[PDB]
Amino acid sequence: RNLSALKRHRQSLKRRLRNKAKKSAIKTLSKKAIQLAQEGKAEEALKIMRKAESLIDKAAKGSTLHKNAAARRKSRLMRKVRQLLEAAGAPLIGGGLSA
Amino acid sequence: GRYIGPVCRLCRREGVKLYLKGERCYSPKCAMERRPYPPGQHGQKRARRPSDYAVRLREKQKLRRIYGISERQFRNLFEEASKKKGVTGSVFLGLLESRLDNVVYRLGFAVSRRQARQLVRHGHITVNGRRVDLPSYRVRPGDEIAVAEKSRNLELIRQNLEAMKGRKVGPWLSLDVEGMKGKFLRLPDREDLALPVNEQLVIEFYSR
Amino acid sequence: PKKVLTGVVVSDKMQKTVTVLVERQFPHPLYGKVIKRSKKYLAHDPEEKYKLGDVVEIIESRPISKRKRFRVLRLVESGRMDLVEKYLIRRQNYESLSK
Amino acid sequence: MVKIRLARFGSKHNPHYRIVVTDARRKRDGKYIEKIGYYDPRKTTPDWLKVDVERARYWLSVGAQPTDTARRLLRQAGVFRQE
Amino acid sequence: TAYIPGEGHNLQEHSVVLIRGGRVKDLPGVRYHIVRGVYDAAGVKDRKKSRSKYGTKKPKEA
RNA sequence: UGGAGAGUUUGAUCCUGGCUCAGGGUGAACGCUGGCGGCGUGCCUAAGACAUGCAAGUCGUGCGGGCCGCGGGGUUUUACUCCGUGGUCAGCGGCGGACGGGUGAGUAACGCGUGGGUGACCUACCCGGAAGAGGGGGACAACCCGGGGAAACUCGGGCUAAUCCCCCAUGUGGACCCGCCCCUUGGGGUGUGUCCAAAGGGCUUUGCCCGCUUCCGGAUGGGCCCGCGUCCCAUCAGCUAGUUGGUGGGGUAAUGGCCCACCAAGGCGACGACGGGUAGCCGGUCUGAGAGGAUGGCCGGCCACAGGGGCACUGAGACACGGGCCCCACUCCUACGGGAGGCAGCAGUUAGGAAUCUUCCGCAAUGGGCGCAAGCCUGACGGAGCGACGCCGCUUGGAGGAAGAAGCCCUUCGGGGUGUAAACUCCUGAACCCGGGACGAAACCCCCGACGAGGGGACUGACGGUACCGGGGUAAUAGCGCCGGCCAACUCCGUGCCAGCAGCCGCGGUAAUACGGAGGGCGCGAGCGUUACCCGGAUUCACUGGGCGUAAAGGGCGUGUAGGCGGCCUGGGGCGUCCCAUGUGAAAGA
Ligand SMILES: [Mg+2]
Ligand SMILES: [Mg+2]
Ligand SMILES: [Mg+2]
Ligand SMILES: [Mg+2]
Ligand SMILES: [Mg+2]
Ligand SMILES: [Mg+2]
Ligand SMILES: [Mg+2]
Ligand SMILES: [Mg+2]
Ligand SMILES: [Mg+2]
Ligand SMILES: [Mg+2]
Ligand SMILES: [Mg+2]
Ligand SMILES: [Mg+2]
Ligand SMILES: [Mg+2]
Ligand SMILES: [Mg+2]
Ligand SMILES: [Mg+2]
Ligand SMILES: [Mg+2]
Ligand SMILES: [Mg+2]
Ligand SMILES: [Mg+2]
Repeated sequence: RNLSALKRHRQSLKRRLRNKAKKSAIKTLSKKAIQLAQEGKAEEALKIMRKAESLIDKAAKGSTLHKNAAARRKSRLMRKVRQLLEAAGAPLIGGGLSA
Repeated sequence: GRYIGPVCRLCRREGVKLYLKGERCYSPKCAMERRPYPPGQHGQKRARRPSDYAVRLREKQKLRRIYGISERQFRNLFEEASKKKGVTGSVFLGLLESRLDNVVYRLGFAVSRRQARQLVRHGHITVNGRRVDLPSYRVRPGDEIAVAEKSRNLELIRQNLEAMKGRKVGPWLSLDVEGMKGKFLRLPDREDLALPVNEQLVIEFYSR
Repeated sequence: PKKVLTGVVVSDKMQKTVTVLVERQFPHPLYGKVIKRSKKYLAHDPEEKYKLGDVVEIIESRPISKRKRFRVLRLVESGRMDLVEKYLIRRQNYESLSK
Repeated sequence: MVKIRLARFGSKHNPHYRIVVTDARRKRDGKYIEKIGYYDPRKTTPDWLKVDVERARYWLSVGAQPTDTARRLLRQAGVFRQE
Repeated sequence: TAYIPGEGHNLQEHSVVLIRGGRVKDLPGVRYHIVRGVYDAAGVKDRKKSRSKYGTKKPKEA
């Protein structure tokens, strides 16, 4: 009756939560940042972007994201942050993104 | 296979003296001498003129009966000849004649081709020193065909190699009666065999 | 190599796309006659530079839409409205084949 | 990874392998990248182990692992000896 | 419908039968033969010549 | 190096023309008959349903426990069961379960084939190279406790270890925005900003072995895209709303209406859209003179599917054949509370069927997964078994033996046939029995060397006491179809449009070479016939290679669209075309 692919199942479930956590975190922060960039709040927009960047990259490390995927996430975040800001802006918290 | 059953009864029907018993089919006996007509209740009746088919059927059957070879083996042997290089008729004979059972008869280690079969098959023949018992075995130019050392002095073998002192063995072969060895030198030319068989009609048999 | 094909622009009703009709000729596999078949290709024209009648090299490309996998390479010659008229007559004749 | 290994050819009670390089994940008798030697474990002929050494070395140098049994046979034709 | 070849037979209303294919130039709409010697179709008794059609066992030469 | 035709429409003829046959072939089936071996090959139907066993695991050199057998003495020992090692058990953690194996249901499609593209991408383990492995924390099972259960086991509370999780650091390097240079679809570089690493285990230990992290390159395997090729019906002619395109997003490794907002109104179709029907596609295979036609079982490659349908998770990879969720269908256990299941893996059962095998042996080999290794696992595989299913080989005797026994058949009552066939004499010696007995197996490992090269040693065989060799040794299975013509092979009896035959012409009405039997013959022969299906013959769909006055066939006639085809001369181009080189055309097959 029994195979211990059951194990693999038990395990997939743990990782499934692990990655869910990192992923939903990455979107709440990415959203938050673009939202602040649009309000024009650039110290906190960039503040958050950095956090998001970190968490995306942290995620690239194992199975959760990888690759061009994180890079992409990052790319779109700072493409979207830098521009919303630029409409008003000045990149206050000089942190996060190239001069 | 090899038929098994009355022979100098197709020594007849083909109407032409094959040599299936070797020695008797030379006495006032191969029935070609006595009853040169087909077997059976008819046989000595008006011959109805043969269909083009029967002409060839008979020619084909003649040749085959000469070597004592199954039709499946024969057709195969023939189809091989056709694919092979140059004149299918001549080549095909050479392949028939390259057979071990027949080589052994041509050496006169045996009286008849039936006999040769039985000798080969019973371990009495050896090719290049190792013993062969496959009548169908193909003999190649340059092969020593001898009589097995243990068989060397058997009643039948001494009788048969006693008669080979005197005789000439076909040009494409060599023989060493004292030491009971033979050599297949080359493939038989179409003329080296005086066959009572127009092989060109046999090719035509298989064309249908 | 990227496949280059040449042919005429028979439609520019779309935005940044031209429909390019390519004639080609092969011997018939059995009967040997040279036959002439034709295919239409939607071709990216990002600078709406090409107009109806333009004969154009078409080049194989990174997909640009479903359907579009060919960019316009260059302009062989211009205003061949004769080849355009031909195709449209062939198309208009269909109206007279139904029930 | 990619492998140097014995592909079985010949026939029943007639093993005749090909020394072949192939993704490990192919079936044994399947498609392979390249043939390099052949091997006849019963030495029914004198030329019963052959190997193209200069190719086996290319393949070893780009990270093909050989089978134990394959290694043994490349060794035997001196793929491994270096003077 | 199906022809029952052979002199004599033993087929009746629920006899099981092997059908064969082969029509009969003579009975219209008889496209099939019955295979004698199989299921409930008996062989043909006393048959001695074309014995393997007609599903007849080789008779004993006591 | 390659090509045969014949019968049948007439009183007879020529032509037309259909029907029919001889040949080859098959995963075959059925009938009669059957001796051996070798190599192949065997559910073509119900992608119906399946009892039972086995088909995927492995690491104690990742980690902490439970249990046991020992060593070594704790109270001297059985009651507090303590250290060391070698077993086992689950658990946690890895790597594998995406390969291998099955099947052909769906699919008419970039599915496949073939050639290309990716400046639009990924690739665990393997290799080469560079630089790291420095700090800290934490939780979940196991385990104990309790509630729950008939059990499966299930919940709660608490303990805990690591190569489990998490933060911090270093940043060789890498990612990302932006600017600059080069390059030209997103390719390479560079600057500042931000953001990102890691794991320990084992030994004979200031050295080795296995692992961990980041980057670059390689190799291998992939994804996506495009040209061309890919069945029948037009009594299916119009099709289309994410539909065609754009913009901006989302998504992915990556392009893309893949998905979503918005805008535009497109896109496709007689060069056959759409629809319906059928079908997995190819290397090949069968047939054929070829061109073609048919096919795609076995073996190889690609695709699809895993009771039907949808779905995602984990992950280098899956939308997962022996993983998961839900719906549906069906079945099973049940204490009626609930549980369990998916052979198109190997065998096997059952049903359906004309019909298709052992619930076999072994991991010795080759290959695969895990492991430092020993080794474990492997119904992949190697073998054995059964089946004349197929092909190849072999036997059932050989030489002698009468103008020719007997029997049986014919008879013109002299004969003739079976028939050298038998009897009979010699000879050989399938089977048998005796003795001996393989290759396939040398590696991994061990020792010298350095755990490299190189040298030396040890183990290992399912098949198998088999193949084969040696020695003895018995005359030792033969049947099936046909004998009117095509078609090779004829007489007698029985029968009398009956019984029956039959592929076509047609045979059968009392002298039947055509029915049934006999003798005799012809053809094959452990087979011979039958039925079915494919090609041939069929130049009867005709490219090769046909036709339409009367045989079937000129549209009732114009006009004309698409299309097809296009006089003479000169030049440019070089698409067709031809040439050369070169790449590709896998292996197997030929
Ligand atoms: Mg939220
Ligand atoms: Mg008959
Ligand atoms: Mg008439
Ligand atoms: Mg039987
Ligand atoms: Mg393609
Ligand atoms: Mg986009
Ligand atoms: Mg994915
Ligand atoms: Mg189908
Ligand atoms: Mg032809
Ligand atoms: Mg099923
Ligand atoms: Mg299963
Ligand atoms: Mg049944
Ligand atoms: Mg034809
Ligand atoms: Mg005609
Ligand atoms: Mg008329
Ligand atoms: Mg007419
Ligand atoms: Mg007219
Ligand atoms: Mg015109």
